[PDB]
Amino acid sequence: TFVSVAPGQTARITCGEESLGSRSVIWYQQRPGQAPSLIIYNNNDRPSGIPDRFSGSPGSTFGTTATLTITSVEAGDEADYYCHIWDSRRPTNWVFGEGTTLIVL
Amino acid sequence: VTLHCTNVTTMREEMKNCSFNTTTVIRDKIQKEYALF
Amino acid sequence: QVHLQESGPGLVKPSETLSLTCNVSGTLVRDNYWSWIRQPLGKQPEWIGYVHDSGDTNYNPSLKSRVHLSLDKSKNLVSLRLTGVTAADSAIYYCATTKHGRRIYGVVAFKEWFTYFYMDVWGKGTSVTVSS
Ligand SMILES: *[C@@H]1O[C@H](CO)[C@@H](O[C@@H]2O[C@H](CO)[C@@H](O[C@@H]3O[C@H](CO[C@H]4O[C@H](CO)[C@@H](O)[C@H](O)[C@@H]4O)[C@@H](O)[C@H](O[C@H]4O[C@H](CO)[C@@H](O)[C@H](O)[C@@H]4O[C@H]4O[C@H](CO)[C@@H](O)[C@H](O)[C@@H]4O)[C@@H]3O)[C@H](O)[C@H]2NC(C)=O)[C@H](O)[C@H]1NC(C)=O
Ligand SMILES: *[C@@H]1O[C@H](CO)[C@@H](O[C@@H]2O[C@H](CO)[C@@H](O[C@@H]3O[C@H](CO)[C@@H](O)[C@H](O)[C@@H]3O)[C@H](O)[C@H]2NC(C)=O)[C@H](O)[C@H]1NC(C)=O
Ligand SMILES: *[C@@H]1O[C@H](CO)[C@@H](O)[C@H](O)[C@H]1NC(C)=O
Repeated sequence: TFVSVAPGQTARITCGEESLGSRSVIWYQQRPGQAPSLIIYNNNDRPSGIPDRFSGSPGSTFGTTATLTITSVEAGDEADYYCHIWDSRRPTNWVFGEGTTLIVL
Repeated sequence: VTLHCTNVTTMREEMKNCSFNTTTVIRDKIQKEYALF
Repeated sequence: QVHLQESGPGLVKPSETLSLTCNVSGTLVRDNYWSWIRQPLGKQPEWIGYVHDSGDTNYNPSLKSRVHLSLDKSKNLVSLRLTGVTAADSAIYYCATTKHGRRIYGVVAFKEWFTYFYMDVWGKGTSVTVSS
């Protein structure tokens, strides 16, 4: 679950299972030796303190998989990214998905 | 025929995903198909 | 600027009623919802759940055996207690606040909505390990 992208290029992260029903995806990041934080707090809504560079897919998809698109990779993106699905089909899942570690050369 | 018929493994409320033990198309060799009701 | 302090003896004997404490910073416990996160070393984090006074005392459905959460309004402290610690409990814990979120996808009177929670802030945490 390791993704290698050169700086300044585009990156795609795939997380979650097939889209049986609707989702409200929450994106989290883990820093080595530092407390986590938040990036996206809804399907597409974002909090303050971050520009509109980050993008995500809406929750009105059926049969697809949640994906994250990152462009213009910088040195500050070297962190482990985690996805948290919120499906109306299955109960609330308390275990996060396969964390993808982003490494920049 | 009596349906070996159980809960739903999610679909919910009145949906009761269920089995048949049908009669097959070759007039023999019953196959255990299933469908919703 | 938000900071918090934790505690712990460091070394915990097996089969001991371990207790953990977490304090607050400015915000009172009455008008805020707290959550606990357990992360094994080097693996994905695991969500214990959320606890709040006056009814909202839901625990982790998977474990639902020895978890016990209590609150102290006078001391503004929240305590987490486990009975019968095992060898697999060595993990970093995090006590942090959470924020609600609503989405509706059906009829207003037929319960087509689920509340989703996101943690705006995360705690510093303390290391807990079990040995002999
Ligand atoms: C018969 O009568 C019943 C009532 O008696 C009526 O039920 C209504 O059903 C509709 C179905 O569309 C419900 O509308 C949904 O409502 C919620 C909440 O909307 C809020 O926000 C709007 C302003 O934006 C306010 O006007 C409203 O009052 C609420 O505050 C939303 O969940 C729905 O819209 C979202 O989902 C849609 C479907 O996925 C998306 O297409 C849309 O973009 C909306 O956002 C979604 O996508 C976004 C993409 O960026 C994403 O950011 C969001 O998070 C989200 O995923 C939708 O409007 C309505 O609430 C019901 N009524 C009541 C009282 O609750 C029936 O429609 C009516 N007719 C029939 C034929 O039965
Ligand atoms: C369609 O009808 C047939 C009728 O034969 C059903 O076959 C039955 O299948 C079950 C298991 O699903 C068998 O039970 C097991 O059998 C043996 C002992 O005979 C043993 O492994 C276990 O102790 C258990 O009893 C059963 O024997 C078998 N036969 C009968 C007569 O019941 C089949 O399950 C039906 N299919 C559906 C989808 O309902
Ligand atoms: C299982 O079946 C019983 C009996 O019909 C029903 O009351 C109950 O809701 C079902 N449970 C689930 C989880 O589907």
